[PDB]
Amino acid sequence: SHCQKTSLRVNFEDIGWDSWIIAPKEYEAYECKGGCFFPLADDVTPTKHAIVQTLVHLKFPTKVGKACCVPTKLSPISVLYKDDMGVPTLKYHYEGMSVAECGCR
Amino acid sequence: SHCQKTSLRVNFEDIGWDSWIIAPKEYEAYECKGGCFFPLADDVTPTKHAIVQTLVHLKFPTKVGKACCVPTKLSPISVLYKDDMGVPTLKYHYEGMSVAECGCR
Amino acid sequence: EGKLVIWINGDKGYNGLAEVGKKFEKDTGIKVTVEHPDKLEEKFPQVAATGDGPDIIFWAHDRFGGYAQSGLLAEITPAAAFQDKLYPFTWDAVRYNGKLIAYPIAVEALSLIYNKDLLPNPPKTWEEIPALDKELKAKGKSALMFNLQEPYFTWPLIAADGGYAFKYAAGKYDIKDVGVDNAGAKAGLTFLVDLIKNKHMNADTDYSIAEHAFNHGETAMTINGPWAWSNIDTSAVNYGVTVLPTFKGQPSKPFVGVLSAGINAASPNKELAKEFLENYLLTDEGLEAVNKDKPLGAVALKSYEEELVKDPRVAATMENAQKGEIMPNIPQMSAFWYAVRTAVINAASGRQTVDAALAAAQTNAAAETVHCDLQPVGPERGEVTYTTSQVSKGCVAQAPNAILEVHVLFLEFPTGPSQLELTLQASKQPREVLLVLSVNSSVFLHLQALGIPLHLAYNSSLVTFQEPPGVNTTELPSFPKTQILEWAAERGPITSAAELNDPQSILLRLGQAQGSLSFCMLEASQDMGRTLEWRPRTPALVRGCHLEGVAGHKEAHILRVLPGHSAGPRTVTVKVELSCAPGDLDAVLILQGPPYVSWLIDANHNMQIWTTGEYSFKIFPEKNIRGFKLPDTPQGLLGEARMLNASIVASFVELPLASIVSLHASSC
Amino acid sequence: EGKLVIWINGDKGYNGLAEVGKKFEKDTGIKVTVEHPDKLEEKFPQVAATGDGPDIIFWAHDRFGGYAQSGLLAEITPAAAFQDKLYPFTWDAVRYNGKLIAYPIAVEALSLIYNKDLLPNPPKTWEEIPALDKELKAKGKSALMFNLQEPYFTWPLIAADGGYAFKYAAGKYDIKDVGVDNAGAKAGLTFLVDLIKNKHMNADTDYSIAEHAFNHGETAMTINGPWAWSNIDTSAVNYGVTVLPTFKGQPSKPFVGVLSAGINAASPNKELAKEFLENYLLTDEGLEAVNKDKPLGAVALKSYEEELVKDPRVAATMENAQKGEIMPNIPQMSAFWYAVRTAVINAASGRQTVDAALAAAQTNAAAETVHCDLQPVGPERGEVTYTTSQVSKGCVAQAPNAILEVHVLFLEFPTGPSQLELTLQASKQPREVLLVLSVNSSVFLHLQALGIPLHLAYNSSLVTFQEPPGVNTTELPSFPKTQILEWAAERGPITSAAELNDPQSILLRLGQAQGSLSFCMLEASQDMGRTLEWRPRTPALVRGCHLEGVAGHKEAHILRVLPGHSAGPRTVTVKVELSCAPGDLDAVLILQGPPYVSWLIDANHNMQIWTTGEYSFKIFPEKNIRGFKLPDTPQGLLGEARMLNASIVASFVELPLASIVSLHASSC
Ligand SMILES: OC[C@H]1O[C@H](O[C@H]2[C@H](O)[C@@H](O)[C@@H](O)O[C@@H]2CO)[C@H](O)[C@@H](O)[C@@H]1O
Ligand SMILES: OC[C@H]1O[C@H](O[C@H]2[C@H](O)[C@@H](O)[C@@H](O)O[C@@H]2CO)[C@H](O)[C@@H](O)[C@@H]1O
Ligand SMILES: *[C@@H]1O[C@H](CO)[C@@H](O)[C@H](O)[C@H]1NC(C)=O
Ligand SMILES: *[C@@H]1O[C@H](CO)[C@@H](O)[C@H](O)[C@H]1NC(C)=O
Ligand SMILES: *[C@@H]1O[C@H](CO)[C@@H](O)[C@H](O)[C@H]1NC(C)=O
Ligand SMILES: *[C@@H]1O[C@H](CO)[C@@H](O)[C@H](O)[C@H]1NC(C)=O
Repeated sequence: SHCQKTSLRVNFEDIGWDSWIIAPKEYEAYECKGGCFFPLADDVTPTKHAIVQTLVHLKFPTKVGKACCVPTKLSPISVLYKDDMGVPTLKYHYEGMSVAECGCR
Repeated sequence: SHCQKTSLRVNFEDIGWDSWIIAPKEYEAYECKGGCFFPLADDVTPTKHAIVQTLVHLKFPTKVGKACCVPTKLSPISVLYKDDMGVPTLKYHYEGMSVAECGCR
Repeated sequence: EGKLVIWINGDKGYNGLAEVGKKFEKDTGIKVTVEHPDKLEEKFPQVAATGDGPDIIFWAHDRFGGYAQSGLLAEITPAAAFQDKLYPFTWDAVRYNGKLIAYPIAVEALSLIYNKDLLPNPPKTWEEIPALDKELKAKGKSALMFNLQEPYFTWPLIAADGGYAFKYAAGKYDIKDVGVDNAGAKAGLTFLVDLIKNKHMNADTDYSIAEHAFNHGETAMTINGPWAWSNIDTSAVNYGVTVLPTFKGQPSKPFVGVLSAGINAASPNKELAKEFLENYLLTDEGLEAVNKDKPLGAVALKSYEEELVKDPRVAATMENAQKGEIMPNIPQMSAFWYAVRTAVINAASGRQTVDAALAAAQTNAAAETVHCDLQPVGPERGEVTYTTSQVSKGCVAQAPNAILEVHVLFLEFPTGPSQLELTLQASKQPREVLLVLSVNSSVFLHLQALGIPLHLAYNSSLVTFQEPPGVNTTELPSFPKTQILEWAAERGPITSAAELNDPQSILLRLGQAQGSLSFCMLEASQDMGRTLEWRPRTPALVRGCHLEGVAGHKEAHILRVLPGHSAGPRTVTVKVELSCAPGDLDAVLILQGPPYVSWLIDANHNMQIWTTGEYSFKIFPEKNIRGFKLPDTPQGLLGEARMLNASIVASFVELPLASIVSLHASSC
Repeated sequence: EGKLVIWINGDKGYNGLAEVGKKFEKDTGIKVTVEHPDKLEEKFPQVAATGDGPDIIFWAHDRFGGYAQSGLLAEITPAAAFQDKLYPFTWDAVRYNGKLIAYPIAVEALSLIYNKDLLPNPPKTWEEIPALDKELKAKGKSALMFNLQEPYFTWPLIAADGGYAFKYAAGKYDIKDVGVDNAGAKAGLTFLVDLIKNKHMNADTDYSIAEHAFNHGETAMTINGPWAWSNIDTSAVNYGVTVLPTFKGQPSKPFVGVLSAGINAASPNKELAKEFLENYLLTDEGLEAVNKDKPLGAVALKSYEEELVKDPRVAATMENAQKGEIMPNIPQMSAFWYAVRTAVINAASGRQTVDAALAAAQTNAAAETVHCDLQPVGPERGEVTYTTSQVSKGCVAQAPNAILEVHVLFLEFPTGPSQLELTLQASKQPREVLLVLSVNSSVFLHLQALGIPLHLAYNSSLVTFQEPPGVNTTELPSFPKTQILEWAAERGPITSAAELNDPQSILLRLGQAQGSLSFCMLEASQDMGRTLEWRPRTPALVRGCHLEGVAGHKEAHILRVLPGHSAGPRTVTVKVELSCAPGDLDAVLILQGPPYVSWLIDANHNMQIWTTGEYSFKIFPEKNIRGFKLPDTPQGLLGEARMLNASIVASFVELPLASIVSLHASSC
């Protein structure tokens, strides 16, 4: 269960964002799934704090938690924002919406 | 259980790093502890992919996982590395060893 | 060589003006075309905002304010000596916000022109006209007849008893203080409605009707300016011109106009225009010619006026003028006039009451106040290119059973050798074609005709081909444009024709005749449809401004498509490229167009959107988005930009129905 | 004014040289101090690497190679004319790796000096000496006596039968091919050990013993160079100088030395040194003076040699020389000599066998080959400052019951007005103090004496105080340094004294007398302990090099503390500042010092560490770290840098026992 990027289709209405996100309806929001267990893979490029915490956890699983599989880099998406004043604010790169790479931190 | 930085004292011998880390013996390696549950706090500055995934999880807790509390910024520490050839390689800023800030990703 | 297109009302001495243009032509070799379109004051702004327009316009000062307000008129910079050659208050009439916009030509004021034979003693007051009309109706005539369709002929009474357009004080006009609903106005207009109600006048009387009536002796009186005097002189009427009657013991206060000449900011011949106007038009001999054609009343030139005052008719015009009020030049004048007109018509025809029509006129008169002064924007600051189907003049027709189809194209470019890309697209299937082209400047042409049995007609000396054909060519005769059309028709039916100004590229599609029209008749601002699609060389002059009292830095780029002459719903493509734009830039795009225009957008950064109809993008192209109702006027759109918390209007442009548009920006 | 310190062996004509220094003084006003320390060839490198050293050194060429190899000798640039004034092969003796390093002065070759009265017929072969010794022992004398402690006097035999130091070929020496363990060498040395075993010579005979023996007629023969001839001339001995005997029918091959003069690279008077050496020393009259004091044998000057050859003694020196082999100048010569010496001693005293001593000599001779040529590094490339307790000359003593304590300081700076910061620290508690200072250049002084009943003695004309005191001051008399010491002692006991060269700051602590020493006796490189701590103006000349055959770019900074004269374990502080250093820089620090030196490091970037003893840092200061055994020689440390995959040696410096050191780097 090595940390890796997996698919996650999102709908803005289900999350209550359809009000100030008019466009699109759904988009790909890849998640980071899998376990962080040493030895950690070269592609994950785990931070050494993650390695450490994983080993301490292996030593004290009840006192210290594992390293977590999370996004390490995000990408933008073109969306149509809505201001309180009521203007159709198009953001051509509304950053931090989709995952580009995953890692253990 | 909002995501936050907590203490974590590490010993290099316990993790098997005492061989190529001669200095120090133990150091502070703050971990990121707490749950990521919406609404997400201003200080966490959660990424919108985290917000989304948290809401999808709230909708499908069995099909989608929660957002994770992890380090968003790391700091260096001065350590004494040991090369295979056998030289005392001092790294004055051996980066990515201690947590500076925590967040939900 | 060069050219000077001019607009002037058809009731003025445009022939004498044309003669002055002949002298100017012989001297400078710069041909002068004087024209008199219908409603040229309302037409000019629309075309001038597209780059196409007359080099010079002639009209009363009341409109120039609006025109230049949209940055449509170049600033006049006459030497102080020359300024001394004319009267100051005229310059004041053409001066707006500190800039001299036009050349004051003449002074116009309505006068009472009565038939001495029918009415040796014209009335001194309005209140006695009914009685007179009764008597003359016992003699088989009528007392008075004047244009009731234009409010300019009715204002003298309205203002006679205290009516006024915009309360003036402290060197400036108060637009929110209107005097149309006051007592005097309601009194005057009530009197008029009483004249019509008592059948002393017909509500449908217009200029031509009144002029015919008085000139033929059917009515004993009429109200008109100096220009009409010539037409009376041709008539057997022995006429006298005198002051207007008094209403409620007060003199009638007409709106004094100032016939002025404004230079189109989009004209490349600005220098030559200055030449003609100053050195030829405002000399003794020029005003002599024009006044010979049609009387100008009191001219703005001191010398020639000194000679014209001796005409008692001009003297009367000056009495009525002194008694009246000069027209404000502010832009709101347009709206004001519109409102007043509606009021007068609806009150004379019986549609509305005096109190109702004039209350509504008090609300409608003042409106759409200005939010900024539009100024031309340099190319390096902003740049626009586009492909449109509209043409200065155009017609499209069908030719059943015609073995040969004719296509005519009138092209006009600045005084220099130009380059042009022309491509004729073959139709689906053997018909042979004839192409007659005319040009006013040298041109290097790239002709592309594939699989077309084509024949040519042109200037062998002015046109130079990159790929010249040898046979089936014809030397174009030296005829006027109309005679060129007839001459071309003598070989075959004309399926399409268009007059383009400084085209960069031209695409002409054969067999794409739209609808069912058998004769080609040139119509201004005609929609060529699928027949023709051309890219002009020079676009509409870019414009912008700064919105005062608006915090922050927010750029506003505005695009407004002009009316499209009855076509199906179209999709307008729009490309935007903001060069040297900060990473996080707060800008907005305002796309205004007819209800039948959907927008298709393509940009590279984050910005606001504000459109009519519906709009779509390249990203997620389907799922169109409903638009909103946007203001129709330029100042309305600017005001909406202010509502959008926009502090700067980086770009402002107005185009006709065009398929594709591209905008590049600067100012870093 | 200026100064020239010179070193030369005590057995040479240093008095005549001093006279040449007197002429040079009168002419140029530049005083010349000629000195003859013990083992000056082994002492010079150690001091010169610290900035303190004689302006000029005199020694055989065999050592100059090593010296300059550590970048300790400036390059000689004599005009081609002057080079023509001397013989080429001498220049070849001083030329190493293409650079002329020293001025060849004279040629030295051992000769057989026999007592004509005791031995009218000196033997032609070594094999007959035993018999002769028997006879002369029957007469109450001895046959031969010569220095056995230095291998220079025994090599002629060893090489006589084929022995050689380094196999030479193809213009270069092969260090890995040594001829000490070959047959001829073992034969010769065996013969010597047989002479000593048969009591024909005493293994403990040294230079002084042999010279006394022959000069007093106790022995009939001795082996010595031209210098000894003067001492024989004073003696009643009637002596003859002739060729050396033949061993196994082959002539004895002595190692021919070339007395040369090298210029200390750390000397600021390089120009003046060139002046003295060339224009005064290598003229007819100069070599005349020195040769008058002590014979130089065959001089390198062609003219004066042309006059000296007529001396049959010089002629003999030239025969023995031609029969021998010029010494290699390579650095390894030092190690070679050391090894050979150990061998000879251990074989003569009976400690080791011939085969064993000479095998061990074959392994020890060649060693610590060079890894690069050290060159001076400019200040802008590297900079060093430090605070040390060592001094050129120094003594510390205690003064029981002394009412007044005396402190003497000898200061010397380049030819210019300097600035100095002097601070005397009061001791815990009424004793009055006397400070005698001497200077060879003008000085602006910042004296700080708080709560000290102090008296002064100095040059009123050379010293200028920032805060001058009026009373209790004394004018310093014009005496030699020793007479200054005695004169100062005539007022009170001297508790401490030191000779500093170009000091920047000086701290003198009273009552810090170390150990129990009642008399102050100047000792070279003395450790002042807690008494004195001074910051020199000029540091040791920075040095570096490029290690060939090493891939990548890895900087190596080396620091080597010199021997410390018997003190307790000390902590040396080290600060590093690498300016314009890339983000990820691969550098290394090499800290070499005595076993009693712990290191305390302080740097700002990531680098390697390599030290002796133990080392600590500011971060996690406790928990000291055991060091490693590092090479002791400079070339050893450079070789260790090569082992560390270092391609460049950015810095190289050698200092004495110093508390604090700071290094700044450049070369971006
Ligand atoms: O009636 C509206 C009209 O009034 C004025 O037009 C006058 C013009 O001033 C005269 O020179 C002459 O042409 O008669 C016109 C009325 O028919 C205003 O100048 C114009 O703006 C306005 O539309
Ligand atoms: O004996 C070792 C010694 O040999 C040579 O020293 C000679 C020197 O060349 C002579 O000029 C004279 O001073 O006698 C010396 C021996 O006592 C080498 O020059 C020297 O390097 C080496 O240590
Ligand atoms: C052609 O007509 C245009 C439009 O009025 C004018 O600007 C230009 O100067 C004319 N050129 C020539 C050569 O007549
Ligand atoms: C262009 O055509 C006109 C009309 O045929 C002709 O009069 C004129 O001379 C032509 N141009 C030149 C340069 O001749
Ligand atoms: C002082 O002695 C030093 C050391 O030899 C020398 O460099 C300097 O030139 C001398 N200065 C004077 C003024 O004698
Ligand atoms: C410095 O002291 C010496 C010795 O007392 C003296 O001869 C010399 O003249 C002094 N300096 C000057 C500039 O007089």
